[PDB]
Amino acid sequence: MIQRTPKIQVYSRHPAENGKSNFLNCYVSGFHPSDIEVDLLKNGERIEKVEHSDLSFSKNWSFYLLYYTEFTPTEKDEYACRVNHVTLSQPKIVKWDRDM
Repeated sequence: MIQRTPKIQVYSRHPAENGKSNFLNCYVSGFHPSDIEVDLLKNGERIEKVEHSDLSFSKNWSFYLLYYTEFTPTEKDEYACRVNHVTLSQPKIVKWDRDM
C-alpha cells in the first residue's frame, strides 16, 4: 500500500477566448488513495455549483483533480479550497490569494 498527501493549489484563470470570464481553480495533485472530498468555499460557505471536476491518474497510485468553476470575485469576498483525505487528520483549507 501507498498513501500520499495531496498538494493543493488555488488560483484564478481567464479563458483567453472569453477574457471577461473568470474561473476559480483548485488543483489537487499527486494523492493516493483516490478517495477524497474537495470543496470550493466562499466566505466559509461551500459553493454548491462547481461546473468542472476533472480526475486523472499518472502512475496507478498517483491521482490529480482539477476542480473549478466560473466566479466573480469582489475585493471583500474570501475564497478557499477545502480538502479532506485519509492523510489529513483535519480538513485542509487553502485560501485563495487574490493576486493569483
